Amino acid sequence: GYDRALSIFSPDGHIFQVEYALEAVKRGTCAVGVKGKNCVVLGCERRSTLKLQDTRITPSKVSKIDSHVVLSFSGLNADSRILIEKARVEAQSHRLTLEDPVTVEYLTRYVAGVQQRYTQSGGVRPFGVSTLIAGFDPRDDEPKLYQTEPSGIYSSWSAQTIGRNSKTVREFLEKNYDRKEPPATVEECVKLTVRSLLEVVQTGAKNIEITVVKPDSDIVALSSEEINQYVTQIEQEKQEQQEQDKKKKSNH
Amino acid sequence: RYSFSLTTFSPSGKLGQIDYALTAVKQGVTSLGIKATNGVVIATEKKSSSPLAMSETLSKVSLLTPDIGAVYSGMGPDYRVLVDKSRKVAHTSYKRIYGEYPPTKLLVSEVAKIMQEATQSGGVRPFGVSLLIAGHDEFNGFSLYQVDPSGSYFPWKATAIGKGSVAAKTFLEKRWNDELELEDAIHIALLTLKESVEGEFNGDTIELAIIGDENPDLLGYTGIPTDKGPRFRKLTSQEINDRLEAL
Amino acid sequence: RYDSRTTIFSPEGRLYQVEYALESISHAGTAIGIMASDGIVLAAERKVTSTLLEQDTSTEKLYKLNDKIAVAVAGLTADAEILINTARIHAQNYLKTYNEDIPVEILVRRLSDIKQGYTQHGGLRPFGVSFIYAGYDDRYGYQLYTSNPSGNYTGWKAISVGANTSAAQTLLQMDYKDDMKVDDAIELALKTLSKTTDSSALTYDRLEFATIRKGANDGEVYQKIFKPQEIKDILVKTGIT
Amino acid sequence: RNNYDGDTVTFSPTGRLFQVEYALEAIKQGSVTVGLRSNTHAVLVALKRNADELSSYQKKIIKCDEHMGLSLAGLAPDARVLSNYLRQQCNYSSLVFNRKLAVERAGHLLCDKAQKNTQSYGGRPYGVGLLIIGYDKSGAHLLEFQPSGNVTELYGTAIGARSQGAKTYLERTLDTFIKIDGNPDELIKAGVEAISQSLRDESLTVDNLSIAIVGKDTPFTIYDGEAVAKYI
Amino acid sequence: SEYDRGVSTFSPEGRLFQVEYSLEAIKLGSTAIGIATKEGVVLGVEKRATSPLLESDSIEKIVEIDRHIGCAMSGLTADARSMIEHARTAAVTHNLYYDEDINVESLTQSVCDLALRFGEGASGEERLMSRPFGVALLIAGHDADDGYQLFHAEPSGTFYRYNAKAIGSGSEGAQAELLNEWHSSLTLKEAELLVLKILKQVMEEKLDENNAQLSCITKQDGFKIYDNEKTAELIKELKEKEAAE
Amino acid sequence: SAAGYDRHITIFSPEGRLYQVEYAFKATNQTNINSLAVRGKDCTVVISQKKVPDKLLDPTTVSYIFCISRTIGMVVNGPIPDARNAALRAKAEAAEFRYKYGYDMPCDVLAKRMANLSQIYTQRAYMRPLGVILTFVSVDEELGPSIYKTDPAGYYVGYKATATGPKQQEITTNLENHFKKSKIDHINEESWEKVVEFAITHMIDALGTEFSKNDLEVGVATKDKFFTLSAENIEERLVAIAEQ
Amino acid sequence: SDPSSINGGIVVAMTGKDCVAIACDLRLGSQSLGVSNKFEKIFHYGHVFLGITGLATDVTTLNEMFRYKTNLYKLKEERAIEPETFTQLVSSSLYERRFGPYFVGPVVAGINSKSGKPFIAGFDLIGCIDEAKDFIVSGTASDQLFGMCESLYEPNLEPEDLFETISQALLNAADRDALSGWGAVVYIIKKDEVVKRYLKMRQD
Amino acid sequence: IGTGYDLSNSVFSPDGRNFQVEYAVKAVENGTTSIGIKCNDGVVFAVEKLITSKLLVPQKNVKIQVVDRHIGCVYSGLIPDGRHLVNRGREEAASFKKLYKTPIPIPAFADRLGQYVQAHTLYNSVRPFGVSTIFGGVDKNGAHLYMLEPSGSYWGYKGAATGKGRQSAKAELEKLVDHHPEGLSAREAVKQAAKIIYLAHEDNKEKDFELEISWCSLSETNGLHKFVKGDLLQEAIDFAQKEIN
Repeated sequence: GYDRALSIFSPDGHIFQVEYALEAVKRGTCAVGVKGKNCVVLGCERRSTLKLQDTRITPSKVSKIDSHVVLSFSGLNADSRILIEKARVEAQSHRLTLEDPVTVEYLTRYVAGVQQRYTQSGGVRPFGVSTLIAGFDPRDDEPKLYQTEPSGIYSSWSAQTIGRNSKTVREFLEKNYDRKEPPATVEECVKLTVRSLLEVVQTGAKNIEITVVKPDSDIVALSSEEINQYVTQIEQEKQEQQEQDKKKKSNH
Repeated sequence: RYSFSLTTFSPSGKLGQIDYALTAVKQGVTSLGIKATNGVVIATEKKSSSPLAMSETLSKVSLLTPDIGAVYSGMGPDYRVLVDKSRKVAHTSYKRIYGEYPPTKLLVSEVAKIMQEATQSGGVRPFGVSLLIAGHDEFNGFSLYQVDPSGSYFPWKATAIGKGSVAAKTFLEKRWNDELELEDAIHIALLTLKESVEGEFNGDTIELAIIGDENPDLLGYTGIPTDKGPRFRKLTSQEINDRLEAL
Repeated sequence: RYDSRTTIFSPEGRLYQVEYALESISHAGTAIGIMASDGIVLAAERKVTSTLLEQDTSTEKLYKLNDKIAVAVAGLTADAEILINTARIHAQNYLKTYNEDIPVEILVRRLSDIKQGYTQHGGLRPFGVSFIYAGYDDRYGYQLYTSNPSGNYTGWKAISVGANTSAAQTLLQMDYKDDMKVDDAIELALKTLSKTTDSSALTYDRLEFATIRKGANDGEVYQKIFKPQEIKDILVKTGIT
Repeated sequence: RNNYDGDTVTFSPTGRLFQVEYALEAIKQGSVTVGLRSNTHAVLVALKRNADELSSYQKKIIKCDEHMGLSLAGLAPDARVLSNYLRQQCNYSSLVFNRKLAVERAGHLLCDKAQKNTQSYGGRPYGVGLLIIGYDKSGAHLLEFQPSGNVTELYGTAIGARSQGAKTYLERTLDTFIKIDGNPDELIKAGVEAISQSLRDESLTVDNLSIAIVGKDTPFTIYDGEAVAKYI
Repeated sequence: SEYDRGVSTFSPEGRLFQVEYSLEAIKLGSTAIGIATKEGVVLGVEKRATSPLLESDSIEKIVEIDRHIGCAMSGLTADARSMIEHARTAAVTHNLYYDEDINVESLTQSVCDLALRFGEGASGEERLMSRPFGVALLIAGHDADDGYQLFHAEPSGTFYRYNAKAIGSGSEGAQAELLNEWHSSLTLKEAELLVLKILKQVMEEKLDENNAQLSCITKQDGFKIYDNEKTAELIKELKEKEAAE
Repeated sequence: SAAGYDRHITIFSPEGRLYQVEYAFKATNQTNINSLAVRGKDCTVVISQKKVPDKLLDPTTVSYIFCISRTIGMVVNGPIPDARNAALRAKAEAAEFRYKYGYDMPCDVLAKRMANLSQIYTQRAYMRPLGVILTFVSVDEELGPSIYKTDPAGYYVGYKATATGPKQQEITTNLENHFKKSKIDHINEESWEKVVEFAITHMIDALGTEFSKNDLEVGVATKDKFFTLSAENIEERLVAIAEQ
Repeated sequence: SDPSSINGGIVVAMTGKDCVAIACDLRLGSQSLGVSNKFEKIFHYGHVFLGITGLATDVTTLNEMFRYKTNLYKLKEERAIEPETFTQLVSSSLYERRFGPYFVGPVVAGINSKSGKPFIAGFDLIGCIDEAKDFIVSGTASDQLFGMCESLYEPNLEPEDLFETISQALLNAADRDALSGWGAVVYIIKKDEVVKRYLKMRQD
Repeated sequence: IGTGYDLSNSVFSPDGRNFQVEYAVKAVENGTTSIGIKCNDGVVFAVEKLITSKLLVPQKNVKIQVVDRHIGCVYSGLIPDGRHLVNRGREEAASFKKLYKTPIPIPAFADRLGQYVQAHTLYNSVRPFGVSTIFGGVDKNGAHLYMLEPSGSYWGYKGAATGKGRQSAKAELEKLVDHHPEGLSAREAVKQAAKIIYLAHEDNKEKDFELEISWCSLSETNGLHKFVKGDLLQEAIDFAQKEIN
């Protein structure tokens, strides 16, 4: 067998359908999340194939769950649609029940709950979709960034890479970014999300999408010009680097 | 593993069940329809498979509505359930929403929809038959149609199905004319069907009915001008004979 | 193998069943939607013909969804039947509720979700039909989308589904012009169907065609399915016949 | 063959089902118990087994009702279910019929409970053997419930691992313990002997013995720890 | 063997292979160790990260069940998300009906009853759980009719009372050590530092306050989740102790 | 062949028909009985062999002719389990009919409802098809003498006369020969008794066996009554043949 | 009283030689308080025109509902629904709730496309085709309108004269009722032109 | 026989058999001998109830069970599967009692049982029954005796057998008919029932059996069912012991 269903525990304590769901994620687009001290940047690789594709009418890879909680996603887009709709409906329901806006923790734990439920049954497979859920707490400033997996495990991570060739981005993110001292400014934060994505695109500022979430129900999605200005500043500091090695070699 | 459910597909597409379903159609007897500019003639044969078996207890030509008849080609038993359902839905879906007997295109779709549900489920075989449904309404005129095992339908000028399909198809192409009357169609129908068995032909072994003009005779009642008799008519055994003498 | 259920994934981390359904759409004919700022042309191919085939009194790769959205059909027609009927019902359910015609984007979204559900749940077959949607709603003007069998959607300025997709796409993007004209788009479509389809003559009775235009009044959109004899006049103009 | 053991809706050519015999084996894989009785008392004596010596045993006696109770042998998940239903029937009799439910009829509803999952696809024959003791109107009874659902009224029986040695102790001495009456201690003495022959590589402890007694004027009581150190 | 593909399904040894399989999932998990003493139960864990970006004190392996039952967990957090919520429900509904602090032993059975369900429906209890859970729990609390107790919940619906128990990767190395060093006479301070000694050894990472997290149930203090400043203080007290030895 | 599709009835073979349903036509010759029914002219007769395999059996329980309702008989060929089950529906259905539609239920309609039910069982893989061939007999409210054979597929056709069983071909050729040479579809003996004698003669000839009275069970539908004959009632007909 | 009598509104349709007229009031009332004077009551789905009298809530919901069924019809058949066929649709919708029916009284008006015959029909709470080819009335002043229309009516009227006949019929009847009037509107459906003409009139 | 057709009780072989249904009769063979003797004024049931060891409580184990109070059933084959069928028989009787206000006729009883068994050879998720039931009694239509096979098939019988000793049983039963064309009145048929089980046991001469005889007799129990118990039983034992030697 023993990979033929979820109702087979397997002779190794692994659920193969959870394992193969994970393998599914890799096929989708790269996504990176980085917290500041007064922001979260939620950034994603934006796929291209043709210049006959619209961007006018077509969904972004980022979807507003409410108004202070946001979501980016990686995996099959088809699968993810249903994930995103449920996450949203519940976030509005939360104010039907309590009269509060949603907490960040409440939401991620719920979206993993919905997959976990699916995983538990044998009739239905779980979705092959990993999300990063970014947001700020109801009345407070304290940036929050969270991860979900198809298994139905959720975690907090300061910064995170998911999607295509996650590991190779991850290592770079680790080195430059610190837990001890995260980016000063929203501006500096965004550029760090750009460095990470630059690698995975090859060439581009047009296959890089940037969005920002800040406290107090502030979500803004940054214009394409401003991304072009940033990819060019990263290439300008990078050129300074090449040379600085040449100078150091001449001196010594 | 590719061919052995309705739920499974192949690396060449489709389902095994539709290809096999098509095969079921061709095992049946030859049944044919020719559309004329004032009518449609529908014809089938009956193979008794014993002299003991009666020819009239087999009903291979069935009124769906009294404006729309059908025949089939394929497996005999499957036909019987589908006709009972076809009537049953004919009245439900569009005689309490429309309150009069359905237009030809509509019922074609409703009958087609049952076939579609019988493909849709995993664990439920598709029908053994493909029907021809010929009918009349005012709005789209006389018309003639094919409902294939898939759940899919096609309007036709003339077509044939069953075992005698390759000989009949090539005859129907050559011999159709731009304009033709019903009466002339009866003779073209008869000649085509005789290809399929020789020396066992005659108006008792051949079932023939039409959706032609109304017959206020067989309406059952009189003195109400707004309504019309049935467009459908079953030709008797003596009437088939008259038409056969004239060839 | 891992065709065996639809609710199981392959160790590769694809789903063979869906992939297989995607190959279902390459046993049916081409369908082309091109959006232009001056209209959308919807074009479809009839993959079956004969000389006794009645095809001149019928539309069957052009179905009107409401009064302002229409689709072209590529794939199984039995598959198509059930989802078109459902879509028509939901789009106009929106009309009742909100007293406005359905936005193009929401109705595609609704319908793509239902596709994902047939793979996600039960032991049902996924549906191997790719629909090119063309509508008009005030919030983004002319809107064009097309749907995959997987259950997802992407916007386009032109797209091709059906058979010989890879070739057809090549031909379109070579000859596209960003402003375009509604007339030049029709002409582009015919040029392309001609080459992918093996019916060299490419006659009227083998073509279905629909154009969506706002030219009827202003603020009011008129969806006009081209009728057979009309399809024959525009082949003379493009020179094909 | 044994390609037939994967469904409980499929029979063998030898006129068996394979799943039901396998469910029989499952009892043996677990702990050991010996039941025996007298006309005015009924006794189960059961061995408690622990996972390791920081582990503090597994409760092997489940009190059903104040006139009935049972011991388990085999898989515990299975036992908790069968017990629950049985208790439910004793409480139903007490409420609606003002009766202490007969041991024989109660055992018979269990046989019927077993067949419900045997017939139907999904579920399984239960993988635990139960010895039910009780005291009704017709005096003391000891029933041996099986996975199959075969229910057997006995003067003494034992199920579980290496239980054939208890039946040999009980068989020799059969007529002797029937004649004991009015003395619960002496039925316990006989039981303590019995469960000794069943053991291999072990010795009885004040926390291995769990002794369960119901009789005429004594309700069901489970002795544990420092109430089994008079008969250790 | 090959009899394990169904939702039951024997097996010539007479076991449910499916049920047994789920046991080895527990060794996947992060080590969890508990030590009962007559002054309280100290629940320690190992926390594993795959990168130092994973925010160590944001993940759950020790959880509050009510106000006097706590649990530590090892295995899948997926399977534990449903399991824990049941136990919470149970405890809150017990206080509703009877105004009584749920018993440690009964709370355990409650967990284990959900656990029993492996079918797609069957006589007796109705089953909706389509697979075993893949998480064991250590259940610790205090009732006043049987003091401090420690249970091990298994997803097999077997519950054993325990006096010290470890599970996960380092299960084997922990259990040997706990065999040579249990007492009834341990103070709560000896219990705490005993958890840390054993925990370093069966760890294969480095020990810090973010790869550890201790907690107690003592009735006075209620369930108390420790601070990282607090947890560090014990780690320091650990280093001092081996010097003497 | 074997794969999907002698293990399922929802799986079509490359022949076009389901093999297992066809196996039900090979599962109706497992009880080894032959029926011959013929039409009179205001009556219908049905006669089937009665097989007594051991003396330990009661010989009057051993029947296969059934009373379905006032004016309906039925003979079942094929296994007993499917016989009872088929017959139960048929009885039940006959009763159900009055209350919905008014008057008594004719043969044709009983046969159609049983035929659709048989198709249904083949439609779903949830049950097996029925293992029996049903031949319903009636004398009709206005359409008079009828024999209707409904096969487990669901194929149903009426008859002039019909035969069923493992030696079906042999009684069938004997009938063709009879009705073709007389030129009449019917049997033109206007009493019901002498049709029952003709039936007895024909079975005797085709099998090559003479039968006693514990070896035939005989049912007769007359117009607006139905009855099954007992062994001493069979004896009048048997002595009729034996001394002409 | 009846919820139908409370809210009010009148609808009256008429026949002529190849014409039908259908008119309404513009009044919306909730009890004696007049809410609106400029809400119409006649709608149309295709070239088949529908009126609805009665309780307001069911008059707007049944406008929405029949629109909803007719737009499905249109797409399916690839032709606009006929009056003859729409008269049956109207009875079917009403019969679907017997024991909690919609409080309305529909009036159907049109002229067939297949024969060009002029066509009109009347309805009721729980609905049935009530056939005439004279006139149909409904509403709170339905009893005034029933006699008032009959005196004025003559058959074989021209479309322009048919206007005079309906206008007169509705205005004076409306005036002498408390829960009708308050402005009007009339549609004269010729064949392929519909002229829509709003009656200037005394307020109530 | 061949491969396939076995696995599910709904699949046909080529031969026109279904191996699962066949497999159900085979299962009854291993079961313990049952006989029925019909009589002109009664029916007698006898059964061989094997005693595995001298530990069993004598006369306290039965396979003879009652339905309503006038119908006897005794089964051979698998004991608990057999119970289930008799349970259902009570349900059949009880339902008839409500509606019609009378005890079931025996042909009514046979019909409804025969359908329930047939249903459980009709589906894919059911299992075929593994029990035969010789059964019958006396009613307002005289005496009747039936024997129900595992297929869903039954017929009437003047003397019936099923179980391990069924070849010895049928052989004798046939003998009974020749010597007694009058079929034996009910009294002498008790004693005689005994002698058949004693003979049937020369193929079951392994372990001991307990002779349990019950009857339902028109002349001698007033058409009701009751066990034969006490001195009547003893007489039947003594006759059988004599004539076997």
